[PDB]
Amino acid sequence: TLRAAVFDLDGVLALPAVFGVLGRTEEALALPRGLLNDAFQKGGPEGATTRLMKGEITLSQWIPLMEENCRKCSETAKVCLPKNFSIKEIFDKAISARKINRPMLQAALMLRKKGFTTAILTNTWLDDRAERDGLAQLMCELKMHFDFLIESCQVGMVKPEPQIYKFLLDTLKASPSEVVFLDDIGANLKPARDLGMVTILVQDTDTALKELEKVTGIQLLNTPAPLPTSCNPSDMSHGYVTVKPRVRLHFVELGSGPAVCLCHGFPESWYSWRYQIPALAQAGYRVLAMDMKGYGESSAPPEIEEYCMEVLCKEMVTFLDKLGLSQAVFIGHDWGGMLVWYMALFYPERVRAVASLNTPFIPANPNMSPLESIKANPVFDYQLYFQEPGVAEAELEQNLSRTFKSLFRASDESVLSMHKVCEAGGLFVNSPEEPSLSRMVTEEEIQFYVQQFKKSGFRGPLNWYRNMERNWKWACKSLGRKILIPALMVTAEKDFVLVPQMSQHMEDWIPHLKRGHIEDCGHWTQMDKPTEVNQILIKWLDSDARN
Amino acid sequence: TLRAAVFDLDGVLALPAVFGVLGRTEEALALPRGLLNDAFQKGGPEGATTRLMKGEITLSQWIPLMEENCRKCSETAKVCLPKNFSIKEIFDKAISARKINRPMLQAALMLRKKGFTTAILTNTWLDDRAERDGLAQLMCELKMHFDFLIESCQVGMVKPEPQIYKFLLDTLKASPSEVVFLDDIGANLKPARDLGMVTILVQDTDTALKELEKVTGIQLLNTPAPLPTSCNPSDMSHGYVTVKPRVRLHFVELGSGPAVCLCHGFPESWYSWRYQIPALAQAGYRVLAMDMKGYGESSAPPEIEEYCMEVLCKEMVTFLDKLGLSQAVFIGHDWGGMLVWYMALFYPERVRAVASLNTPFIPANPNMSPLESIKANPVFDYQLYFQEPGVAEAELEQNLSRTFKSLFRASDESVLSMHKVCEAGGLFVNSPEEPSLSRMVTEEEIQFYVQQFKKSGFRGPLNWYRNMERNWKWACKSLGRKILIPALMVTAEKDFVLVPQMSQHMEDWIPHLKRGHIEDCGHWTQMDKPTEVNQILIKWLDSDARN
Ligand SMILES: O=C(O)CCCNC(=O)NC1CCCCC1
Ligand SMILES: O=C(O)CCCNC(=O)NC1CCCCC1
Ligand SMILES: [Mg+2]
Ligand SMILES: [Mg+2]
Repeated sequence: TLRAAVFDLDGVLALPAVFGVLGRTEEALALPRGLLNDAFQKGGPEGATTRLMKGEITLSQWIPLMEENCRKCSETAKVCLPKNFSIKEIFDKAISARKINRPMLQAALMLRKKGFTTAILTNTWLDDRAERDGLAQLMCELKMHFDFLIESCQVGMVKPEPQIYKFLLDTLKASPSEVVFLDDIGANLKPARDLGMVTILVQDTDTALKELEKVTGIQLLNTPAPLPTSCNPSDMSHGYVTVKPRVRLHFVELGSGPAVCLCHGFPESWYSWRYQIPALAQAGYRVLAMDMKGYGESSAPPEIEEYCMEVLCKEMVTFLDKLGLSQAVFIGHDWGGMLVWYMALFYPERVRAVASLNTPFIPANPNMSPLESIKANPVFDYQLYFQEPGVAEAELEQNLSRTFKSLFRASDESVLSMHKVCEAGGLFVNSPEEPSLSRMVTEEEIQFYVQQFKKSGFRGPLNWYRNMERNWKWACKSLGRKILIPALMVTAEKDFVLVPQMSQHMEDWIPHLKRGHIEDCGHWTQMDKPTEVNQILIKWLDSDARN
Repeated sequence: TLRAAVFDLDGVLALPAVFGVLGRTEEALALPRGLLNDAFQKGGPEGATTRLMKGEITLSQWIPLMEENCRKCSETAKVCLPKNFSIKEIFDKAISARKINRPMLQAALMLRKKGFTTAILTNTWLDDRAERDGLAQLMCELKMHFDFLIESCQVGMVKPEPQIYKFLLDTLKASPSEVVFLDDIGANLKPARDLGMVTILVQDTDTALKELEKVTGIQLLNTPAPLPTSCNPSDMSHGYVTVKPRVRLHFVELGSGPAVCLCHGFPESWYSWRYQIPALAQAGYRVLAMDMKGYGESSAPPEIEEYCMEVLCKEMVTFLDKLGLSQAVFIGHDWGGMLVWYMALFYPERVRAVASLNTPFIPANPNMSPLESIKANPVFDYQLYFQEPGVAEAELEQNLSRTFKSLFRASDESVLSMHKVCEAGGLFVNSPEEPSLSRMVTEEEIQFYVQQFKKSGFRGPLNWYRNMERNWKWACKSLGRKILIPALMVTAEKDFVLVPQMSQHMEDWIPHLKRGHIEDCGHWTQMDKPTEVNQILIKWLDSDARN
């Protein structure tokens, strides 16, 4: 029966309720009970606060008016107000103190994930305070999680006025019968209840969620920790920068703050950071998730040398140049990780900080040739299979869906053996024709990769493996250097190709290297342990890259 | 004969020369003359500094080595070094003290503008200091103005080694004969002189430029103040955000720092800010130059209501939402200016600061209808001509080149009479079929507008004028508000349509409104007085929008 849930902001999606700062201030100030509240509702429908809530005047215009009210209220009450009594001071602190009620938001998200039309109905104001950004960021984060956001000051109506509930119903495209409305102010529930829609008087969150869980018949409480926010491609800002006549790089951008450049591995895409893009943006950074040369909407020239590390890094430098960025924090995974270590070794000036997931920084061996070194590692056999131009391309391109379903698997869902590849004569030789769906990815996400790779195939992507000799000679130019800028290395316990122990010596080249380690995490780190990754990166960014 | 000019960095394009900080430190510290310098060149080709300059070790690795050298040099000299002697301290201050020698850069720019192949040849290091960003930003600004940047630490070679000069010649694709090289270190000039290329020992800039002017036969000194940097479309990062199913907004982005959203007028484009995009980016901001709905690469739906101010503003809010931006400074011109005032009146929370060029904020008249108000102003007659769907479209689209050449004109190049439009039955009725080229724009720039408008024509752009009634009713909702966030209003003396006096009352709605006024400046403000505009905006941004 129910199809939509509407949540109030103050006291429901955000706490502590700003409206509740009036009472707390009275006790603290030994003022008569309810004094500040009376001054707040002085005049009712025709009072300053209602005009404020309807958008007739701004918050800064309202402040002086609320002040006179407090005086007039203390006058009939025969009481004085402290000398440093400041309404601006009072609300500034209350507003900034108000945080998102995560469990309430989580419940909204769940209901929405299960087909519910969600909305926010709140009496609010046009905030033009010097500190408005705080409220802006909070609304910015909530907004994306709901189908609709109905703000009183925006629609000229305010609860309890029944007209706004009709507006709600019309916006929702649902009859009262199929709508549950949560509010902490009983008065606001009556109008909704009269229309016949379900209502929940929200005092304490748990109780409120128990009623909500009961009435909707969906688990909302004591539910498992959910996956972080994953962005939708069509809702992202897409950027394109031509770094060379035939080479254009594509990236998705979100957030403000220090620039953080994400560099995916093989055979992935910017979408491989879908879980950290919103998280890092949310943490105060300007995220630039790349489509590395050879992938997605980025150019994919056929020439092998177009993908040697030196060229790839120059291009990323040019990328910063064209965007007018003197630096960016570089965070890479797999092949992208190799690239950031080198960005730091050859262009320290442009790297604010560097971080790699799984991919350890290993210096070139002045003596042993790349081919030799690689043959000395059974698990790296597959890299030899990628050498001959065209072969690997045919196998990986034959059935894209199969390709990504076979590759993108958790540590214990494996179906491939990177060690017996050349021997087997292929990468999927003894792999299912129709692999099951990895717990890490949905059928939709798999198809996103599928469509991205239909554009350029695996030639460009595979070419990254075809410059061993060139990359070796280039890297040798840096054997005398050291990475002295902030650096983070995150190892993945169950990554059987890029094993943790491979990074054990890194300290010799990065003295102040900081670390991170994720257990029971395979090679596809971002997808596997998104929550751990975000927490590790954000912690690191806030302490070493933000300064 | 000459075809290329190569400039050294330290002492030529940047001053004061960092290399010259060694001597100044010796005097200040009463140390033996040349002591610090000796420690700097200790070992010659095999010394620490040469390895540093060749990219073998990083600057931070070099510091400790330079320290030991200073000790060893003071030992043979039988002298001690102050207790708080710090090489890091010394170079940090020197490096950050080093600024771009504007007159030298200006000369390079001129030569390049006249067909010269320009380049930078400098012995430098991989800077991994905690303060590297300073040098990064300086190189970031210089880089774009030259065809090539040859850094010693990047090519493993260093002056005076003749091999690097051959590398230079090869990179330049020019024989010695047609190359002039400027350096402040005589030793570095000999190798070049031996190959036969012209050389200039640069002590003082003026003298150096006199020699350069003489040898190239081009005015480089005492030359007029040049136009600020104007960006090239193909070198910009292009962003696209879908704000609604059928509406995608395009923008050009440059720089880092607070977000600054530029909103052009009618009938323009993001390219109308070509002169301020680099300037504002350079001043420490992240510039987002929009293609306003209905223009360039932004969507242009046919429906008239798709362009009423309320919808246009909601879309810009969504634009910020999708980009993960809680706020942006909004700077608009002409119709874009009208839009920012309203962004500030209805979404103060999202506007960090607001600024308008030419377009004054005028509140709706509760009594007089829009049509009536507009008819009461002879100069606004043209707005009536734009009402009938299709008419204005035909005239403006008939000959695009003519359209923009006729419109984009300085205060004293006018050929149109906005006042007798309806009477004349057209906008170009008594205008040249082949207007001359305005001093404000080149034939190329005119063609850029031409190609942009070939995509959607003037329907969408003209639709901005077709929502008077709707915009009026919407604006009436704000008659009780005031703009209390930082606001800037820049009037243009010779703008005969958006006249300065039209903004005289603005203070009544924006008490703390700051102002700016550009003399002998027409309607096309950005194009007309780019230098004045940049200076006025940057000054305002740094004091009111940066905080
Ligand atoms: O998940 C899998 O089974 C294989 C993934 C393929 N990854 C790489 O080839 N990484 C290289 C990055 C650069 C250093 C060498 C390994
Ligand atoms: O340069 C010229 O001759 C005409 C330029 C056309 N500009 C406008 O129509 N501006 C409107 C902005 C919104 C307020 C009314 C004027
Ligand atoms: Mg409430
Ligand atoms: Mg020099």
